Amino acid sequence: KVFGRCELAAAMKRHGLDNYRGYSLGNWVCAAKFESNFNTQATNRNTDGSTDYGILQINSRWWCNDGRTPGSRNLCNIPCSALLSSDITASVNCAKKIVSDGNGMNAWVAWRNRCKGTDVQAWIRGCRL
Repeated sequence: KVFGRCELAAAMKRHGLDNYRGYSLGNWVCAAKFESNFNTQATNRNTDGSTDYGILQINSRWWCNDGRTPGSRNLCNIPCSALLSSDITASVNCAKKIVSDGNGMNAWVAWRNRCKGTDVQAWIRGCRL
């Protein structure tokens, strides 16, 4: 599913990400913009052979099982395919686990490099939340 910016903001809020671990909703929407272009079905292979899945490009190296990432974990206890659903529950719940792991949203390099320290509230500008 390709979410609209404001639609995704509202869903994310409904799923309790606004200000989760201190990160306002714009941070989350910004991250999703640059990780996946708001597409739930986005996937990307990394150089180590792990794969990133879904609107926040969560990696099979630590967080989900895809059966083809040797020596990986599955900390959100989910199949990676669950991160591709039009329903963002698995992605949100797994992201809450990631962002709570110690390094906050710096876990997402696209967030660090393109959202961190910017005016992220622009990403929710105009939205009925």
